[PDB]
Amino acid sequence: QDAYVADVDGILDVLRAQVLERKPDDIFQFISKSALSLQKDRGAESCDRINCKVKDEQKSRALTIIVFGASGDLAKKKTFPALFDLYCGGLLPPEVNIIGYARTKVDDVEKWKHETLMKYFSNLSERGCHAEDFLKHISYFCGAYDSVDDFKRLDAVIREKENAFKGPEKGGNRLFYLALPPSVFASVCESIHKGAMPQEVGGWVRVIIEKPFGRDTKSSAELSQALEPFFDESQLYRIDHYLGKEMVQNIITTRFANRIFSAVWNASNIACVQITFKETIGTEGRGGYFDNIGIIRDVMQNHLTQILALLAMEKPRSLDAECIRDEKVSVLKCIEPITKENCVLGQYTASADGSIPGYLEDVTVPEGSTCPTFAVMRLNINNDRWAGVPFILKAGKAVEQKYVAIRIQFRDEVHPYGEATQRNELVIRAQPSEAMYVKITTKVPGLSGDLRQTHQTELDLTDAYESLINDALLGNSTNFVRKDELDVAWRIFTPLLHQIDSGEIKPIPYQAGTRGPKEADEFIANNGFKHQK
Amino acid sequence: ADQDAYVADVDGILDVLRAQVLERFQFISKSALSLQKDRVKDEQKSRALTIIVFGASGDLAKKKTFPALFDLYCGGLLPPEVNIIGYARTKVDDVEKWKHETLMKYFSNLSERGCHAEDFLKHISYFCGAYDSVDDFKRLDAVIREKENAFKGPEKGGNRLFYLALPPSVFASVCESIHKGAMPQEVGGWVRVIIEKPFGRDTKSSAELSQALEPFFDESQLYRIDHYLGKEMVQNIITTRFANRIFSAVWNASNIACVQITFKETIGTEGRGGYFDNIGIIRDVMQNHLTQILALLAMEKPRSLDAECIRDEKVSVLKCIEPITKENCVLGQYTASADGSIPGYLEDVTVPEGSTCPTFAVMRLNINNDRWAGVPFILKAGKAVEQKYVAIRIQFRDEVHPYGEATQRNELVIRAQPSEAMYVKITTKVPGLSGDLRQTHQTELDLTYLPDAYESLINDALLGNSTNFVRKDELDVAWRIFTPLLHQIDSGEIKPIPYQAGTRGPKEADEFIANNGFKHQK
Ligand SMILES: O=P(O)(O)OC[C@H]1O[C@@H](O)[C@H](O)[C@@H](O)[C@@H]1O
Repeated sequence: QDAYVADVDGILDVLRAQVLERKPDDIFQFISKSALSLQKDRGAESCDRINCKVKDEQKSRALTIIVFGASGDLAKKKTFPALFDLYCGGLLPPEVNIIGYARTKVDDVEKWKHETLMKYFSNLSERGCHAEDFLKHISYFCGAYDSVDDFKRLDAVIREKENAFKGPEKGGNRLFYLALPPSVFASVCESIHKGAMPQEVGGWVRVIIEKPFGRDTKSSAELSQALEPFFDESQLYRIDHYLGKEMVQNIITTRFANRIFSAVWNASNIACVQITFKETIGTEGRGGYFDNIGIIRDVMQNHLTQILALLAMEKPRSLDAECIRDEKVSVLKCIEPITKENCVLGQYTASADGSIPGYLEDVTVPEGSTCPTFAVMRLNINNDRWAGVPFILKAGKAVEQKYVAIRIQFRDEVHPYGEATQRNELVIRAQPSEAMYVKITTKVPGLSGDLRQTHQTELDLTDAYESLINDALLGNSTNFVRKDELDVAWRIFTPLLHQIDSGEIKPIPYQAGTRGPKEADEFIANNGFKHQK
Repeated sequence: ADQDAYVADVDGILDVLRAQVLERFQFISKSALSLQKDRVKDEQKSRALTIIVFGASGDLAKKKTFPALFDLYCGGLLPPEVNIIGYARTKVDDVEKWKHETLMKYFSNLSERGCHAEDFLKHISYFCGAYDSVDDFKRLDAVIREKENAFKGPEKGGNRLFYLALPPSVFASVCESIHKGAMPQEVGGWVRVIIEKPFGRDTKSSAELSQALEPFFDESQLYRIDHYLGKEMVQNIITTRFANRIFSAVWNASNIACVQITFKETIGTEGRGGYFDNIGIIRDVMQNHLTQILALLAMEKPRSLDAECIRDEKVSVLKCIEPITKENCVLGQYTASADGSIPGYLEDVTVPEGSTCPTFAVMRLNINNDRWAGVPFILKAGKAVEQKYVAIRIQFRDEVHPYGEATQRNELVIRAQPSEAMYVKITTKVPGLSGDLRQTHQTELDLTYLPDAYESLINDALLGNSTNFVRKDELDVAWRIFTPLLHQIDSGEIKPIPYQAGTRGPKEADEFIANNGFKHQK
């Protein structure tokens, strides 16, 4: 009896959240349709069948997935659970070999997999009863990241499994995951180049790189130069959290598969472009790690710029991965480096109710830090398509809501309807929930009147990490940052980053839970952005 | 009044019960138990208002005109002292009974509106006269002037709205009779005349009739009604097209590849083939309604939101059309359905033997102006087809690069009946696996969110806007598009293709549509 009340109460709060994000102006009809979407979301789940949707090419050669730092935090929370989810869906070959590689000694190996790895398997994956069947593919290798001799032994271990493959293709494909700090990558790749390359008889090698790719142009070019003598770009897969989201991948399709959007994607129709990233959480007591990164290096240099490239890129000659990336780097060469006056920075303080402590109230943050936890800036693309178009990138910690979306405003509708209408908007939201809607003006369906009584109406339309790993198995480099793409990305931000490190610009304080500095919203308004709400 | 208050309710209840019972009693018992559980601007009140419905004894007035007037009062859109006068040819010595047994019978939703029905009929009076007697219109004017002077308001006089629910052969006499006997008082008041039935059958026939009414009423007083010009989605065409930059920038020949305006009905002529045989499907709906839609689609941006500014642009684009010719038209005539439920058109006894009247017609129009040059506009209408469907389908040119056969052409659909809908068909990638991104699917982008069209038309007439009313110049330019073709049809140069009822029509129709820039992918 006591258990009944919790479920009905837990459901309505989810129902309340949905009717507040979609904002349907016919209140009654939406809740009925939205409610039926989540009824099948929790129920109707069984553990009877595992349909492997793998291509005939994937089962031809043995596959080996090596996760370096398997005892680490990133491997246990995200890397291994995603491999489990991929396996649950039947996306791994039946004879996949997974090897955990770490420095740490582990006795009672099976206890560790069940007590450490299985512990972080998610409740949403808990409807999997074949977890024991999945762990059968996992083995543990204790070695150092600097020993070519250990890699020769690892190679003997992988070769044992590779030669035991019951398929036509010989050799074996090897996907290496570096769930490690960036200071180790050059050492592991040198060691992998000398000790654990794929067999000469057949098999490719691919390396996934996770942690930040430097902190400036020089740091990244030094790091990219360390790996060039070992791996080309068809082998290096620089991963990104957002590129795997379906709505971000769909931007290429919504823009270029449709003439309606194609014809207005220029300066002659587009008036203001905004790419916003909002989080409710602060630094959560680990502000010391963030003090050396800043909000710009964290999410604006890599993720938001990755988004901005997909919006402004020219038409690729084809849908091939590197053809798409070429246009991605080419538009990133049409940008001007961000300047000091085109940037407004912020740093969050304690909340009004005191629930969220300030950034400087953290003991791990150095005293007198000018590290930004908020930044809004305008970029300029100098080409025939985007000349004069404002591109606003915004990122902020401990703000009024967690919200990640694109909001494009089209050119002001030149007076056939006057003030009765406003600017058209195209919205692409990826977080908290996927949604893509267009805001246009229609007449109010009550009476004809003067036809000046109109209303703004929206035209709605409804895991990332694991899909990206699969693209790596599938060899889809479309959603991975390229070397030239990374260096030209860095050249946009480094002059400003150097000015930030020398103290030329300092963040404006703002209480947690607000939108941020008052000057930021003014700066956005001063750069072609207007709203009527 | 301890007896009249009981009797008035008892009379109001039973008169509602009679209207509803159409089938072969026990229903009156069920309805009583259902009814047992059932528990304006200052300018509008400045002058008296008088609504005259000519031809009240006709089918159109009793079924459609007066029931719609009831809805205007239910919505609270009529002034509290409005005076409605029913004018008809036949004398009926059933003064109060006729209002309850004939007019109320066709009122809708009598299970909630039967308590304001008695207050509505109190505004209705009946005048029996001839449509040709200046003396009678003098007597009618003397009845109206008494109520006008009995108005408790600052402004004197009164406004008079005349409705001609009559065949067109009676219009010239009634407008002449109004001009000599029942014009508004010299102290104040406007006059407006609503005209419904077809305005001739060609350019000349329409021209003779338009010349007949000019010596009696100008264009600010003549409100030529059109059923669809008041439709919510058709009225919305002007807003969605110009209030939004997204649509404005693609509304030309550079982005648009084919436009289709389709009107589909499942019923045949329903044993009334004799009346339709002399009209044809082109004059019935294609010359007036579909072209009224077509005018709103191809009009340029009006200089303002003023009514005549919009109608000027409505006329200006209809003058850029070339008259439809014989090779750009496929006609059809329906035969008995495959299920036998719908008898053939020639199976009607009221239809002449060997008749070539079209029950189906698709034709292409060419608009020669900068915005639409080369854009095919297909107008299609058909009786006794696979479904009742009335919509606009604009197909844009798909840029193949860089998606090729993985994408198709974007579509804009605006449906007004049977159900309101405005959606865009685009291709997005399938939200499954990333794969090659060539795995896409065509997804439609639907629009999310008193009512009836006829009622709104009357109000716009009461408000005096005239945006949604056919203009004199607009009518002449509309006919000159269709008249050369109708003459070739009336001379037998083109003959309809037989097709069984329930199908899409003749197979040659779909070929003609396919041969003019329109593609399907299913
Ligand atoms: O005018 P019709 O074709 O007889 O049908 C009723 C129509 O009347 C209109 O005025 C209504 O808005 C529509 O709901 C409907 O399409």
